[PDB]
Amino acid sequence: MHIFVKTLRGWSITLEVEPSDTIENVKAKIQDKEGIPPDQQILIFARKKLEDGRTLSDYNIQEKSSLYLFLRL
Amino acid sequence: IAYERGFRWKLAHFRYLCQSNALPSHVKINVSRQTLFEDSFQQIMALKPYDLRRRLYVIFRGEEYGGLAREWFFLLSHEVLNPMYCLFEYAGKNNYCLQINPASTINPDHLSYFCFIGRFIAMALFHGKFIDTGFSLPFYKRMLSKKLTIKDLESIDTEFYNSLIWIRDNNIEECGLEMYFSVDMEILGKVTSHDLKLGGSNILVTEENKDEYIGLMTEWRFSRGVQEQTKAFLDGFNEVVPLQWLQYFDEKELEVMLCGMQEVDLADWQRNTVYRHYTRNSKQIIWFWQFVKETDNEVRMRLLQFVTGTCRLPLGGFAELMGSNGPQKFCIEKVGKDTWLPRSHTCFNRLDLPPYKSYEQLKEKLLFAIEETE
Repeated sequence: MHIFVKTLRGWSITLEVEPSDTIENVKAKIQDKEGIPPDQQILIFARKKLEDGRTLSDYNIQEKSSLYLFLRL
Repeated sequence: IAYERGFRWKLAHFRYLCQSNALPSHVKINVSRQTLFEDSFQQIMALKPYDLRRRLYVIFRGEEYGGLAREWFFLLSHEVLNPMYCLFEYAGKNNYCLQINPASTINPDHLSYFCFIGRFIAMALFHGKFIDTGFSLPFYKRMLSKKLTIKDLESIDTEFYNSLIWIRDNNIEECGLEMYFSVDMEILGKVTSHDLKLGGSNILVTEENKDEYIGLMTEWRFSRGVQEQTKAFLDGFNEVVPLQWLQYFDEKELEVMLCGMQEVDLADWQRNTVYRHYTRNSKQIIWFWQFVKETDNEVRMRLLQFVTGTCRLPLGGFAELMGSNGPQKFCIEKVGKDTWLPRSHTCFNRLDLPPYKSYEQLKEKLLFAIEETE
């Protein structure tokens, strides 16, 4: 299962994930690929902010679903 | 149930403009069935634009009625808008919705092709021939130079829209967001930067540039990577049919003008509609289908455009209705109070129908929403 992580800034990435994966796992993969510490990341999906501890399945995030990433100063 | 917008009046005046500016004699279009795009491109572009207002004379080489002028408009429309050729692309999955491809620059002469497509579409309208374009209502709003709105945005890029809404509703300063008035765009691997404001690396604050930011992102998103293509299209069009002539119409009327009327089958529609927080036994749903029953096809089409973003039905009826996320049947969801007006999300083919208190109230509210909106 793939998910896009997009930014309003305009850059994007693709992530391979598991429906069972938690938001903190996702933010980890983002750190792995992008170098962004998960403490600075904010993920949203369909107008809802995503909390660590919840899985990608608690939101019906599926194949080619697009999350938006916001960065913290 | 009827509602006149003055559409017959508008159509009659637009047709009279075209016919009263018809030119004598003909243009000859000589093509091969297997080289239709290229043959038509070359011949139409070598002609003066006003020649296209002469009567049209099409020849399929090696064969033998306009008539097959109709066949030409049909076959050529489906070919020039085929994503195979990198000029247009499907919007979300497919939806029978087509939009300009930002990566059309892959062909160094793409602007010559968009000029030709503009001419060709204008020719169809001028000659009263219908086309199966998949142009979105926001694309038509652009042809009419009408303001593009944030709801228009939801129809074009749902997640982008959702992200702007989240910004709008939440305190970005408490979250500590770092965002600037600039946006990058990657096309065919090339990144170009665009300041939304002079010197745009310049921070978004809860207020009130976040509202200003949101509106700048909205305006920027509609023409993202397609400004030159869109200008070339509009210029070619305007050469044949002045865009000013279209000002009789709104974007939904324009869509009907171009693509034609369809007969909407009530039974097929009702059988393929799904509900959220309603059932077929909700009195608002019973009223809804009674409404659809009493209403003529022109009001049905305008209701279809409201909820799905087009007057055109897929081959295979409502059972094959597509949404910008894949197959999505017509959906009616209960929201809000009897006070509210109806709303829609065209990307999901979803009508938000408030729990109205009477049949008459539902009829009046719904007619207002589909005839006086978007």
